[PDB]
Amino acid sequence: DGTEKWRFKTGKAIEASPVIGEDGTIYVGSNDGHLYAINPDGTEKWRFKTGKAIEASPVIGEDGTIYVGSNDGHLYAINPDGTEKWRFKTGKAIEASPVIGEDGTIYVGSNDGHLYAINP
Amino acid sequence: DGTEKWRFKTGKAIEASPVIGEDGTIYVGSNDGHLYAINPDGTEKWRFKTGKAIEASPVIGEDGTIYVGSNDGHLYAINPDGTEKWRFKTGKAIEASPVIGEDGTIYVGSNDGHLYAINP
Amino acid sequence: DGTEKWRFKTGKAIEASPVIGEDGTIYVGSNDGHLYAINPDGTEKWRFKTGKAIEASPVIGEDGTIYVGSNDGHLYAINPDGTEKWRFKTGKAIEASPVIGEDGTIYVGSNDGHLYAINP
Repeated sequence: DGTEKWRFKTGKAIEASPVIGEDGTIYVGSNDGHLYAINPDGTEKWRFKTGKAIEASPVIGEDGTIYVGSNDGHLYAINPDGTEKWRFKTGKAIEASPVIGEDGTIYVGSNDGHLYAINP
Repeated sequence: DGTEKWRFKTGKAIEASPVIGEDGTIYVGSNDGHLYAINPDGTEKWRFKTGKAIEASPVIGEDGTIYVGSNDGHLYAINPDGTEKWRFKTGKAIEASPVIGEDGTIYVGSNDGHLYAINP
Repeated sequence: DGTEKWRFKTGKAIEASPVIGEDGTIYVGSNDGHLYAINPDGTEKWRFKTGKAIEASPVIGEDGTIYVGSNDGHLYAINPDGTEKWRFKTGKAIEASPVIGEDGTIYVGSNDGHLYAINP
């Protein structure tokens, strides 16, 4: 078929693939610095502002927390309702997706040269 | 061991990982703008031309359709036999792989800032 | 919680996601040219030197071998103990992760424009 079901506008280029949660919500970062949560019907569930572009896909944790790195150097942990659970500061931009260990530890590399292991 | 089984030429740099189909076919996009379907013995099954470089890996749907974004701005849906199923225009280059939802909807972000949801 | 469990210093930016192996070891490539194997407690298990930045995530085979491409043009197969199993030369930088077929063949694209199939 190949027809448009909908389009959803962000402010700048979307450089990484979206991620779909179990409840169908689609998550996508934008170069406009926001993480968007989009309902299956194309309406905005919420958006979360980081300070600079989001270059890599978000990752969804076992408990539903959404993790995303920003060019503002922080790794963000976002609750399913769109409020910030926490943010973790690294020295430079985070250009790749975090990885979650089986025991819940969040691993993320930074342009500051370190691999960080973070408690969930 | 580590010896070469074969090598397959494309015109320019290959910037994303190949993807392997159920039948063993290896799919890979090239900066020469073509999507290549390569047999396990390294001969070309087919190639599909897009207008500009392909920067992200293709994605294979459950029915075997091969989806690939192009810097020419279109998302291409290609049948296993190399014929075009459809192509979907966005405003600018598609730099990341599409993602397929459970109901089959295809999601793809574009450098034009939109997330597109496309009916398969 | 959101506090640092530990951090691990490499010489330059880490551009790709880390990869957790089947024994829990964390593997990550650095722009300083090394692949690092990091224990869960944050101590270095070993590091493996390539000639130039590693831009993509390593891939781990079912037998424990770790594969990683380098901007020095080589694909490296590394044993779990950090010794080189073999090294495979391509003409130019390898910018994306390899992929392993069901028969064990290693597939990898290169900036020299070829898709290589390598015997394991």
